[PDB]
Amino acid sequence: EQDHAQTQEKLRKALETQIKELQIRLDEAETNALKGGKKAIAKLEQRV
Amino acid sequence: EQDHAQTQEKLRKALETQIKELQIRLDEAETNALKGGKKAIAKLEQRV
Repeated sequence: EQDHAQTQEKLRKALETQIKELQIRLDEAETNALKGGKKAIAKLEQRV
Repeated sequence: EQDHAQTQEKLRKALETQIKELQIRLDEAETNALKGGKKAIAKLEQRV
């Protein structure tokens, strides 16, 4: 059971690196998708 | 060692849920900025 605990110990640190990486990749997108649309909507405001 | 692991098996089920709600936001980035959303960009395209 210790060996089953061992991989279950290792996967926890192997899964905590997901919540550190997916969070910062999310935060990069939501600023980028906002600034992506805001620049996209402004030109079509500017040309019209 | 069993029940202490049984508490830790609850935390693994806790985080794999928490992965998916942060994973579903990666789908949300396709139209995330809804207060300036995609359709409002699309309607301004039909104007010009």
